[PDB]
Amino acid sequence: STAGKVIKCKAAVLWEEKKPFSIEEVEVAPPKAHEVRIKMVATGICRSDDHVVSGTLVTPLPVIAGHEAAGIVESIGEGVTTVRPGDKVIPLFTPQCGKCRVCKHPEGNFCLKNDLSMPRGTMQDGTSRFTCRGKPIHHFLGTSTFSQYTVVDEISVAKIDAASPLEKVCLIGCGFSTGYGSAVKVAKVTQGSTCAVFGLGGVGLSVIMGCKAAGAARIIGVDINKDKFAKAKEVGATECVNPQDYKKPIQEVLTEMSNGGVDFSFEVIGRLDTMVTALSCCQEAYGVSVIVGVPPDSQNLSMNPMLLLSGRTWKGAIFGGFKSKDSVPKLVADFMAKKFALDPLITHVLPFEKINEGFDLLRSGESIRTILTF
Amino acid sequence: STAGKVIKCKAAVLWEEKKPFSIEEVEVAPPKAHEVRIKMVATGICRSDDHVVSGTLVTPLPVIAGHEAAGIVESIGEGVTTVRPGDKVIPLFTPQCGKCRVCKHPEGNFCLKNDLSMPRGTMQDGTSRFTCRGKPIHHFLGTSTFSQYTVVDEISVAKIDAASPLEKVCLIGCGFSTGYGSAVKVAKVTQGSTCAVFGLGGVGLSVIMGCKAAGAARIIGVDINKDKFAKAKEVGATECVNPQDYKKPIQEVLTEMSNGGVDFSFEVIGRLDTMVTALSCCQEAYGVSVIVGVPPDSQNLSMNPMLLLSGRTWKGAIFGGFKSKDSVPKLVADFMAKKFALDPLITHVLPFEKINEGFDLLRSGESIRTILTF
Ligand SMILES: NC(=O)c1ccc[n+]([C@@H]2O[C@H](COP(=O)([O-])OP(=O)(O)OC[C@H]3O[C@@H](n4cnc5c(N)ncnc54)[C@H](O)[C@@H]3O)[C@@H](O)[C@H]2O)c1
Ligand SMILES: NC(=O)c1ccc[n+]([C@@H]2O[C@H](COP(=O)([O-])OP(=O)(O)OC[C@H]3O[C@@H](n4cnc5c(N)ncnc54)[C@H](O)[C@@H]3O)[C@@H](O)[C@H]2O)c1
Repeated sequence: STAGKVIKCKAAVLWEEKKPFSIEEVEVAPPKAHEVRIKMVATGICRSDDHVVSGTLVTPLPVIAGHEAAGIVESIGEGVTTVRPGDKVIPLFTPQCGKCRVCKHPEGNFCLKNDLSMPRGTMQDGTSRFTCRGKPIHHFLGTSTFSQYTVVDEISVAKIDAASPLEKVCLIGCGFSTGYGSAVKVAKVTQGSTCAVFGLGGVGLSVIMGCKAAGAARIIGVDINKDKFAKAKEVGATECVNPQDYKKPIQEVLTEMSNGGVDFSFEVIGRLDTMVTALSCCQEAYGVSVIVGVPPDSQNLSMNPMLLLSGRTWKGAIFGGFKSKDSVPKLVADFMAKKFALDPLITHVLPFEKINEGFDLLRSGESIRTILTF
Repeated sequence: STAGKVIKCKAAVLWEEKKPFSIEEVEVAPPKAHEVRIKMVATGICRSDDHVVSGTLVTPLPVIAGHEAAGIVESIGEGVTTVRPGDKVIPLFTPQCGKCRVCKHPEGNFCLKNDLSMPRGTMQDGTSRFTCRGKPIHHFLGTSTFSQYTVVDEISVAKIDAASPLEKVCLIGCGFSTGYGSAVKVAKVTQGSTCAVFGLGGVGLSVIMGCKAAGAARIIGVDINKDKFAKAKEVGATECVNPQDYKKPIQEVLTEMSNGGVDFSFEVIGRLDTMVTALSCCQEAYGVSVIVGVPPDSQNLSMNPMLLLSGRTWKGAIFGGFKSKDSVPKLVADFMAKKFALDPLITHVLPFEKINEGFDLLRSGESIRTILTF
């Protein structure tokens, strides 16, 4: 038994930007009141974890990154009521405290307890559960899933089906739910509509799944890597375009293709210029454009407000608009009943020890999701 | 008798930017097929008319401006079926052709036959019905209401109640409908919400009327001219703030006052900086901001897309989102049935000959709407 004791285990520590992860021993403290210690089973490699390495997404270093994962509860702190030792669980990078104005709002999901807007890299109490080489190490979004064991606040974990396959449902912790919800919840795509999806990685493929589920007649995938097109078509794209093949800006191309602009567009990359292009390719009077990609830290975009004055709607969202703790168990149940597929997103499987190879695969263009197993 | 003949009458011509209007004789051609010639009875002075004078809003010069008006049909061209000589009518600066993809959409109103996006200053057939001192003169938004007589395309006129008071219902042609619709149709303000309204002229006052009719609990008016506050409170504002009274940026003040951000905000001025402030002051996870003011020609705003990623919605609209020809007669009928008031908007009534005095009243801060009577 390890309950009440420090655990020594392996983790992937990031000591410096623009360097490989270091796989080495860390010390993981036992959970305090209203905290949960989790044995990790599987974790996905998402572009947002890479953004921590590149300095795109700023959070304090040194850090244990990872936010898309699933595992098994090892122990619970005083007062925990919503999970027990042995339960299967998904960590929630967006918490659901249930008590703030956002949690109480029908449409709100970006709980005020989040660590994303002004990242601190701690537990809710302002302290760390991790030591490495005798030094404190920061958490990431209250999750820190690149470790054999992590500690999370109770508002940042959801219990899931005991029969769930953790090497697949790890993707419900971020990329699948984000893209799917961006289409069906945030945009509210309509039957018979025309959609344009910018970026065909794991998150953009999940947006396509949601647009198909909503009954779109046309789903136009957009990527500068034409090797992404075959899988985009398998999951529902009706056509794909590469901006580098055209002499005109792709907003003009897409306006022509859609006979005056698309109904719904999605930016699923993280670039200023494609956020403005995606806006402008939606129909000027009634179009909707959703920003999903994470922008470069502290950088502003330039746009003409006449794009909005004619009637366009521009919005963004975290985690597909889903209230996290309510939604994750229901999404897992839907997956168990075959309402959506996760296999199309999983291109590579590696042991956790080969994390750096998994990041190489993402950076080269060759992977969608690599799943790491502990 | 004038039917079929050229009419010589008085108009206010703008020969070049940054000059007073010239009140002098013009010649008005008879209506061609599918056109309507109107005897003007009353026209309002809107800030958009002033933006033509200042070069804020680019349209071809020389021009007959004016777009917020009411009059009586003098004659009709071949093929007109929707109005007849003697009818009371309002000019529609946004047409409703009924045949384009925007008119057929349930939520679109910015008809593709409009002359706002790329102004040419003519009738639909690409020609002008006006001459002055032997020179052709441009039309403005297919209306040109600063003239004793104008000619409009059939898609740019609506028939209204024969008993309506034209000196009041002229405001349904632009400023009332726009502000009121921006609240009740575009934002869809909810019962119990907190709203912030930037700019307390005729259009912003009409936004306040709409927020109050929608049941908002709190309506915060924002203006640098404190003389605007008393009337804003009479029509529904619960509090007013002047940015110049505060050491901190007003987005921070309004976030504090609303215990974390407002539900709905409206930019009703036309400035890049207040568009970004208005978006920022709405709650980051579920807030909605609507741009109503007309921006400076060709200028781009700068903003951080993280304002949208957290969950805000940003939109704009023309004419309050109302389909123009369907809506204008219904709004007149609703005024006749006492469903809303127009008198709070009207501070001055002058003969048409005093047009320049009316614009100097607007520019000095001393008026809301001046109504000019022919
Ligand atoms: N809003 C949220 O809650 C949330 C959650 C998930 C991920 N993210 C963000 O979503 C984005 C996508 O994540 P992912 O894991 O799918 O990433 P990814 O890198 O696998 O996919 C991005 C795709 O964009 C393409 N691309 C790059 N530059 C392009 C350009 N100029 N034009 C067109 N295509 C271009 C790439 O070739 C790639 O296929 C990232 O920015 C990530 O940080 C946001
Ligand atoms: N979208 C549409 O269809 C539509 C229709 C109506 C008019 N317009 C636009 O709406 C806007 C308002 O028109 P109006 O006739 O009510 O104008 P107005 O000038 O009477 O009112 C604008 C108000 O803004 C205030 N103001 C100016 N600068 C400010 C600042 N920096 N901060 C705070 N307050 C400030 C003024 O003191 C004034 O009371 C104009 O830009 C006009 O062109 C748009």
